[PDB]
Amino acid sequence: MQFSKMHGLGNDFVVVDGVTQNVFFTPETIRRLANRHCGIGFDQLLIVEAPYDPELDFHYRIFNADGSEVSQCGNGARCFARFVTLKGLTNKKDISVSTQKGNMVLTVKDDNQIRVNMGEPIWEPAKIPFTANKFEKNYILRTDIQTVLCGAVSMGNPHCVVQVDDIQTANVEQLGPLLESHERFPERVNAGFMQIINKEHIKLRVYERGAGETQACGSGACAAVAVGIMQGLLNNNVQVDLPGGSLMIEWNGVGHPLYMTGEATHIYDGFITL
Ligand SMILES: *C[C@](N)(CCC[C@H](N)C(=O)O)C(=O)O
Repeated sequence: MQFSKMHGLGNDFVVVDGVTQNVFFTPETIRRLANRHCGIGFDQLLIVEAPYDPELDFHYRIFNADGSEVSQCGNGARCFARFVTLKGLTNKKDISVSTQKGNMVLTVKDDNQIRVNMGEPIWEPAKIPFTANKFEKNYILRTDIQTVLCGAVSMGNPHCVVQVDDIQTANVEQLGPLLESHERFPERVNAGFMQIINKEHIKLRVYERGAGETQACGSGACAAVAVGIMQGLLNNNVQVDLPGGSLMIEWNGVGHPLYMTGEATHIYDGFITL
């Protein structure tokens, strides 16, 4: 198996061309390869596949370090765009991709950043998925040590966004794991902790489903901003500062796609026998 190693703000990926290779594996193999000392080392593994809808350019699959397959990853989408460009799978400036859920568009900007059309955020609890009687802007999640309030939203993956007073002292280390597998999120959830600096600027930490606290989560940045906009606490264009760097999120509201712009970097190429 040929692969490439990439990162987006220090959220690191194995990216595989599954167009010119026949790529498949077990979750055990994913977990072995994710290990940083005895494997390759990654937060997620991404596959570029031929599209099912031949009008699109590619299909996009995402696997967490724990071996789980999921339907979204924003930092990965930016790396996907850089990968297919660098490796000559396409030279289009606007690249259309499917996932297990919805479609996206990856735009390779002249400054080399990638702007991703992530699709429209999803609010309906059953679709997140999230167990709730009714849609609300804030939901109560009881944990063993604290009851917290969150907004809940899907970007193709589930997010619970908790607002915090101070990002450095937020109890991500204990609350993250308790929220990630909270009973009300039947497919688990990415737990984001958001400090609002002003209506155009937040700081964010994300305890990811399947990966723990990474250096950056693009979909989590998207979700945090969507939630703050829904709650009337943020404006439509927001700088999000994650441990590994910043992203720009733009969302004009319900009915509109959400856009995420930031860096993506190729590191090295590899070969491994699975
Ligand atoms: C790649 C990622 N950090 C999201 C990866 C998937 C989540 N861990 C999930 O399980 O939904 C991003 O940048 O969005």
